[PDB]
Amino acid sequence: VFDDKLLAVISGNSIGVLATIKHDGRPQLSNVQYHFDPRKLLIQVSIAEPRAKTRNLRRDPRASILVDADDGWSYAVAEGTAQLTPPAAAPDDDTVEALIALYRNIAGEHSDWDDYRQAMVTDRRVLLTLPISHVYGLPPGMR
Amino acid sequence: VFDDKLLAVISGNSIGVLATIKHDGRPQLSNVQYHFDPRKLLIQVSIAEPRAKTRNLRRDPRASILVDADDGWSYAVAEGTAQLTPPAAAPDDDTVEALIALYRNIAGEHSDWDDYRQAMVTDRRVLLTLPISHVYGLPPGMR
Ligand SMILES: Cc1ncc(COP(=O)(O)O)c(C=O)c1O
Repeated sequence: VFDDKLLAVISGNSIGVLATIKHDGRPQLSNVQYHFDPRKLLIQVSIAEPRAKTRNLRRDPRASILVDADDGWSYAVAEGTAQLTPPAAAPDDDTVEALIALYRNIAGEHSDWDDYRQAMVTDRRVLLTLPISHVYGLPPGMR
Repeated sequence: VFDDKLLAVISGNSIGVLATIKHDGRPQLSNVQYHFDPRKLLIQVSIAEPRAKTRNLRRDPRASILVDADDGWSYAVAEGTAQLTPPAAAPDDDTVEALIALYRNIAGEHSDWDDYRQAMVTDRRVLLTLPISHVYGLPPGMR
């Protein structure tokens, strides 16, 4: 079905344009690295608490991510309500463990997990989980 | 004062992600072709007259466009208040004339202007002009 075409676009990439909503209601656009989980139809991204986009999501969790197909013109957009973990506070907390799982999914096995753990805490990292509630766009064959 | 490095990114591309505001407050995203006037500092795109949730653009013209650089992660986002022409309604009205100029600036001389004119009318095409008010993003470096 049509949605399968859109999900295939999301599954075939690891970068997308995240749209969050500013205090004044205007959209803010950022490019982000992500991992798509086909099991639960989720898009997971690592963000830092001090960033404007993160502050936007804290006030209004509604988010959208546009992903390009392999032709660089056709695309799919995932719409949903973001679920954020609290920022990493201690090297061994649940947020850090969740970020370790993400790193493995996106980059592979880190060389020094202790260094990674420390960095997540230092940068107040947060795991953004975006369950896809709706998808739209113009997938290959439609452009 | 905008970052010349970011303006250069916009000048070196012809497509980007357009973001407008839907009735429920969520952004509507799409991949579009654009023309950038580096002196007047404005970006122009052609869109079909918005309908349904997207029609809100008619009462809240705030818009942004993200443009990808040619390196790993760099990008520029142009933000402004869009100005829209009425939708094309006649093959020779002022709107179609404006869209012909846009096509020339973006792609050049068209092979069959008569085909182009009817296409604009059939798609109720609107020329969206975005005077750049703010530019943000991650500028690329030496490469
Ligand atoms: C608000 C904001 N802060 C920071 C960044 C840089 O990314 P990171 O925090 O993962 O280093 C971005 C990238 O798009 C951003 O939009």
